[PDB]
Amino acid sequence: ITGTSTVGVGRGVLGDQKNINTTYSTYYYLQDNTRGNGIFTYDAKYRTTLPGSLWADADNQFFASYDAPAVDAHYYAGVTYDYYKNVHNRLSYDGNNAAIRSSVHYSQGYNNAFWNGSQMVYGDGDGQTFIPLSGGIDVVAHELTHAVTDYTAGLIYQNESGAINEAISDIFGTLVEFYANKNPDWEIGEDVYTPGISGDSLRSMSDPAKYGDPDHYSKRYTGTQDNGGVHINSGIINKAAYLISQGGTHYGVSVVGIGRDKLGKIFYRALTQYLTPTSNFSQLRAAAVQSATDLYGSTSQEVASVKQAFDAVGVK
Ligand SMILES: CC[C@H](C)[C@H](N)C(=O)N[C@@H](CCCC[NH3+])C(=O)O
Ligand SMILES: [Ca+2]
Ligand SMILES: [Ca+2]
Ligand SMILES: [Ca+2]
Ligand SMILES: [Ca+2]
Ligand SMILES: [Zn+2]
Repeated sequence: ITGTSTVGVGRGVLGDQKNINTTYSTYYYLQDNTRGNGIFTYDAKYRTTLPGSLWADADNQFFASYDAPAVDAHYYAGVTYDYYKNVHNRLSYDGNNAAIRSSVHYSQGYNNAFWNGSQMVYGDGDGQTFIPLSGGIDVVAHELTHAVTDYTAGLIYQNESGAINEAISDIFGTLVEFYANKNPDWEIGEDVYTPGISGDSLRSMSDPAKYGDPDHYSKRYTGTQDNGGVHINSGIINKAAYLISQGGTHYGVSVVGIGRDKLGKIFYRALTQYLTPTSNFSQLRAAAVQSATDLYGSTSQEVASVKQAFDAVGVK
């Protein structure tokens, strides 16, 4: 909508107060004009018609229970935009400042969030399995990273290419969570999963097998569920990424960690310069090796650690 840029205030899903960028034209809308061609947040009103209505508020205060998922979708889309611009020099998901659109209050009791090819979509959860999923910065950043991937490598969402697609979303979702630096970890979705249970998450990058996911190629899933295991086999790559950053010894193979910033640089370059729609795990290792060689040199510690991490998880 055409209007003037304003700054509202509200509370997110976890009860934290934050300032949001809004637009005033009769109502105050969740339209942030400060980032690219805008960040836009919509109300799906418990239905499944998308995007729904651009979020309108009479007073620019967003403290109602019903407001909280909107606040967080809007705010955390902004953080994710800032991460890509400031860390990777990328302007929105398409690299040309595409508008970022999100809808909240999708369906009733909907225990998921997704990128639909055009926008973000967030359920409210059923209140037991999940609370509203935009409350997780890693969740928001995971979903927006699918848009990045789709515009860049274009990894097909099945089998090994799909597990890479998922791992890239977990990797950058985590790196965004560290960038914001509130309560960061190498777990996925802990802030919105199972409010009645402390210390769990959907997936772990540091120890995928904590939630039943493989941490070595020899344990890969080859059945048909989950698009050939895209959220299962992602654990193999997630573990490799964790080892590259943090180091460790895994199945007897020791990796020297090189830290989060270098992990991000290596994987961002692989995603944007080397991976293709049909890349498999072997080809990801090659892409990451080439990326780290470009950035650091063939005889670098960074290259050595990339190779050691893939070796550790059985990917040649
Ligand atoms: C990043 C988390 C987000 C919910 C994502 N769409 C996801 O990982 N979903 C998988 C895990 C289950 C989510 C709720 N049932 C999924 O398999 O869809
Ligand atoms: Ca209000
Ligand atoms: Ca956390
Ligand atoms: Ca996390
Ligand atoms: Ca929990
Ligand atoms: Zn995903």
